[PDB]
Amino acid sequence: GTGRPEWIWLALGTALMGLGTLYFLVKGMGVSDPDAKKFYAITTLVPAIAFTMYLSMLLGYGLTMVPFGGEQNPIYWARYADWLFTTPLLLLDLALLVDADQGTILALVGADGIMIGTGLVGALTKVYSYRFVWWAISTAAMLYILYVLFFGFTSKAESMRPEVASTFKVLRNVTVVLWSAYPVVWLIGSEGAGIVPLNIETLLFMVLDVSAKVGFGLILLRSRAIFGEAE
Ligand SMILES: CCCCCCCC/C=C/CCCCCCCC(=O)OC[C@H](O)CO
Ligand SMILES: CCCCCCCC/C=C\CCCCCCCC(=O)OC[C@H](O)CO
Ligand SMILES: CCCCCCCC/C=C\CCCCCCCC(=O)OC[C@H](O)CO
Ligand SMILES: CCCCCCCC/C=C\CCCCCCCC(=O)OC[C@H](O)CO
Ligand SMILES: CCCCCCCC/C=C\CCCCCCCC(=O)OC[C@H](O)CO
Ligand SMILES: *C/C=C(C)/C=C/C=C(C)/C=C/C1=C(C)CCCC1(C)C
Repeated sequence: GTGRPEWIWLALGTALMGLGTLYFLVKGMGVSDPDAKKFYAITTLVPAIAFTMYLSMLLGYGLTMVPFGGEQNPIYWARYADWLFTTPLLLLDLALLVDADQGTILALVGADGIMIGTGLVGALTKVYSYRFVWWAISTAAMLYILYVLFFGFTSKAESMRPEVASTFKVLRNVTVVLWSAYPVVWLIGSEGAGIVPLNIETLLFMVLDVSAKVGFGLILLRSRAIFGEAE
């Protein structure tokens, strides 16, 4: 375990996702409003899944070796299993906040599946140049998601309760900034051009993950927007 220099960041990420899970679980104890229950369920599941996958990387299960560029490169595949389930859950939190139509939700979740699935194929591809073909397709899927969040969701939120509009705007801005950093880290890190070493890459993903899951959830679950309008 400690033989890998990045272990300290995997351990800290495990601890922070675990603590985030427990906090959201206790905070949601006793909430009875059915609308608020939806948001607590979605938002608590996100760090719980990430906890299990950080733990699997810490213990060494979620790591494989991929040959490319004449070397055996360590690839943490467990990240993609986490993101496959947690990134559509985070998009569902945003879509439910603005009462998105069903067709738009399907488009978002489908594009997200394509983004993570092609990222995984790129991470495991043995022909070096082809890794960047998959990165470009995945990045195009991400740009579709970001477009919808700005030129689809923002338009509907502005016609809803003011507390829904303001909370959405903040969570939208947090999401766009944090999610856009992931393709950059991948491209310059061990999966891509290899300019940043794996230990620093692991630190960067851990800061992004904790911010995009526990930070996001703290903003959402402290908002009055998750409760129905009632007397
Ligand atoms: C919110 C409060 C928390 C604030 C925290 C946010 C900081 C996020 C971390 C960033 C990257 C820093 C990585 C450290 C730099 C290591 C690079 C290095 O030293 O490599 C030298 C090499 O030997 C010769 O080039
Ligand atoms: C050190 C602590 C480690 C961290 C803990 C280990 C994580 C894996 C454990 C459990 C799944 C528990 C349930 C996860 C689902 C929670 C959903 C929820 O809370 O739903 C609220 C809603 O209001 C209901 O109607
Ligand atoms: C609303 C959506 C609900 C979503 C709830 C789903 C959460 C499941 C999470 C985690 C366990 C990780 C499972 C990862 C499976 C890896 C098994 C595998 O393929 O291993 C192959 C072997 O290691 C050859 O290398
Ligand atoms: C493997 C990746 C895919 C599986 C991972 C799970 C990701 C989240 C699940 C589903 C989106 C499907 C559409 C669900 C949107 C329905 C929300 C809605 O419009 O409201 C319906 C409700 O009946 C009103 O009361
Ligand atoms: C819209 C928000 C999301 C946008 C996300 C897409 C951004 C893509 C950016 C840049 C490509 C820059 C490529 C630079 C890579 C050159 C690496 C190289 O070969 O240089 C070797 C090294 O510099 C010698 O030490
Ligand atoms: C909880 C973790 C989050 C919000 C992770 C988000 C991940 C991404 C937006 C990943 C994007 C990628 C690309 C657009 C191309 C290169 C490969 C990925 C998967 C890193």
